Amino acid sequence: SAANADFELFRVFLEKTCGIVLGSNKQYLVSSRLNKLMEQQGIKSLGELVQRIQTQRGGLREMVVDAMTTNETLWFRDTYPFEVLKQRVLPELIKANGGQRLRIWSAACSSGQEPYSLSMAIDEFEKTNLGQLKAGVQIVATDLSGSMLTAAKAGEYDTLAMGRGLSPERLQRYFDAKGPGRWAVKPAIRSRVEFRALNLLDSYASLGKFDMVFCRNVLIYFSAEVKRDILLRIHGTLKPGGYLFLGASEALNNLPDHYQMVQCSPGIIYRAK
Amino acid sequence: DERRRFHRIAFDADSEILQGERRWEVLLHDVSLHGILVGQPQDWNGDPQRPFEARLYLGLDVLIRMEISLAWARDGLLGFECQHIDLDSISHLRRLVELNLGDEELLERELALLVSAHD
Ligand SMILES: Nc1nc2c(ncn2[C@@H]2O[C@@H]3COP(=O)(O)O[C@H]4[C@@H](O)[C@H](n5cnc6c(=O)[nH]c(N)nc65)O[C@@H]4COP(=O)(O)O[C@H]3[C@H]2O)c(=O)[nH]1
Ligand SMILES: Nc1nc2c(ncn2[C@@H]2O[C@@H]3COP(=O)(O)O[C@H]4[C@@H](O)[C@H](n5cnc6c(=O)[nH]c(N)nc65)O[C@@H]4COP(=O)(O)O[C@H]3[C@H]2O)c(=O)[nH]1
Repeated sequence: SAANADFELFRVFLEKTCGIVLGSNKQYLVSSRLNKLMEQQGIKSLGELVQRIQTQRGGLREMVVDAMTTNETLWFRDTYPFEVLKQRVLPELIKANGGQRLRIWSAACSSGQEPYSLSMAIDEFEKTNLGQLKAGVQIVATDLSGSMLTAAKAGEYDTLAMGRGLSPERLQRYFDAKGPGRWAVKPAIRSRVEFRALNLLDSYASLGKFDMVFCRNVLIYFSAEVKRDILLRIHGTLKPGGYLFLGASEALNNLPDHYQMVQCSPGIIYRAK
Repeated sequence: DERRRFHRIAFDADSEILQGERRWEVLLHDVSLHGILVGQPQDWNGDPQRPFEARLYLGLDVLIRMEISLAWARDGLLGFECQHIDLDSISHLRRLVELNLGDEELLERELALLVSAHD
């Protein structure tokens, strides 16, 4: 009774202040996205947050909008790309450099589901291929400094983030329960991922060279010209023969002398020429 | 000096303007956290007194949908101010602005101005 009314005031607040239209059956999404902010502010209920917002202000309204408009990332998004990674790409790159250190770039990693998905995939490949990766595989994940990047580094996720895309097998193998409704990636998964504050419009020179670059569902946020520049400069970080991953419904449709499209049965990847 | 609260980003995704039963394909010029600029279409029957709806088609997965009002028209251009926007659309729009601003302080300041627009 009382909790539902609070959600309705929050809904109204979003509409009357920012013009944001929430919609219904987003109560659970709201609670998830506001959770850390509320803990930091000592706010124990949605209703308490609403009253606190309109009276104190002082940057709190901006913090709620920041948290509320931060989009979630999915675990192992599209599934097939990580399978192509383990059963096609890793075996090829490994067979090509003698087991040297492989490096993977997860660009615009957001809250971290992608880099951690890659880490888990690497771990699964290694358990069946002991000794192939002599130097192991380094994962570098980048995004803008901010709330998302901070949460990703911590590697903890709530019920909503774990109840989709993550198998029961993977939940036990790679995560540790951290109180009610909260899980954290095990050290083994965490320590192969290095997070760096770096935006796609910043230079990539400090990142070094990669055998694989994951830049999925993010290029859509740039004009045609800016996208082409990003793709060109990404090419500069790739070792020749290295691969770029774009995401299920994105095509490159450009730069034929820099990138060769390749069909992987399920999927497409781009080899750096 | 600067009267613009939100930085306007050069952007050229496939775009539509809607009003009631009419739709126009428009050429997008720029986009911001709180509006857009588009080329005036050839069959512009638009009623500036009533609300419009814009749809920005960034990719197969991502659609930014917003209710807009015409703020000005000059030299074959149309300036629109964002009114109502659903949670999903404003999240994609914020991500676009974020990635293109590349500065957390600049983003924070724009979000602050979004909230205080109706103070
Ligand atoms: N009501 C309204 N009308 C708008 C708005 N933005 C553009 N217009 C109209 O479009 C014309 C072109 O603006 P511009 O191309 O950016 O070219 C502008 C712009 O480069 C610059 N400028 C003028 N005022 C400002 C400002 O307040 N802030 C910034 N950053 N630039 C300005 O001077 C040029 C000519 O200024 P305008 O004569 O005013 O001519 C402007 C104005 O008639 C808006 O947000 N609200
Ligand atoms: N991306 C994009 N967004 C647009 C455009 N035109 C309007 N908007 C959005 O609609 C809001 C209302 O602008 P306004 O009523 O004309 O009221 C404007 C206008 O009175 C004035 N102004 C700003 N720029 C100009 C300009 O270039 N020329 C003139 N004459 N006035 C301007 O400042 C006020 C507030 O500016 P904003 O904070 O930027 O807030 C603008 C902006 O968020 C556009 O062409 N592209």
